[PDB]
Amino acid sequence: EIDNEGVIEADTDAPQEMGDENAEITEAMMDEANEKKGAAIDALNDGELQKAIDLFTDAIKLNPRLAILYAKRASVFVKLQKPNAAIRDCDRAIEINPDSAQPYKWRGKAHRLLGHWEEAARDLALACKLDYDEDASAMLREVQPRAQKIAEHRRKYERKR
Repeated sequence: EIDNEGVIEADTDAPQEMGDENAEITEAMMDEANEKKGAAIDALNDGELQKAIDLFTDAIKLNPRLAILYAKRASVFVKLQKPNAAIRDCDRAIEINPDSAQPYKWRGKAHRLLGHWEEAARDLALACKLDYDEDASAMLREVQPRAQKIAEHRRKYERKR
């Protein structure tokens, strides 16, 4: 008996626009993506989450090798209850800088939204050791016994199987 509270329906959209991972990023471009970054936060404080996503995407296309632009867009994406698109962003952030804690914080929420108990118990616990937050901790403590219970069930099964 597993408590599926807070668990929603997986987003079934086309991949959001990523960058050109292998593109030349110039001084101008680098400036031009920074101003967009600032504006996309201005929208995020103010609550216009979709204007944030467009302004993060507009930055990502000019500076596709900046891990924060992917950590922060997936910050928004979780709010719009879009975990796969979050995960998509997060996976791109780590692949750049795995030393950054945010990509594991959000990707762990994304997994929590989808009901991936274990997947979530890792990433959160990992972000808690990379850069502790009370928001990550509280989430982890919530997921823990779920992810435990599921993993304990997974054994007893795969053992017979």
